Amino acid sequence: MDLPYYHGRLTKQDCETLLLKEGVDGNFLLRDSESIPGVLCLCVSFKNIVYTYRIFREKHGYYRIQTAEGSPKQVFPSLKELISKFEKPNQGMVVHLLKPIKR
Repeated sequence: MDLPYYHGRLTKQDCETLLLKEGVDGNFLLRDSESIPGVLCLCVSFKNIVYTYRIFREKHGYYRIQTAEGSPKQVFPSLKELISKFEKPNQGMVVHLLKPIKR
């Protein structure tokens, strides 16, 4: 795609290596789901563990994510708006996004 930190078909394994090797929280990227066509995954590092969230297209061209049980599904007009929200602290994600890992 367009976004510099979208990696397309990137294995879960390579994803983990790229996200965790620096040893810092908040490294993140987007990749394709390995199993569900048309689904994206936002993957981010926290305390040496990768946390993965699937992002669905409604489609309607919007992007849907649910970060936790009892958090409402949230829909965004664009991936950039989704990423921008979770760059802020304490927004219901395990960790906030800091450094985009570029392709």
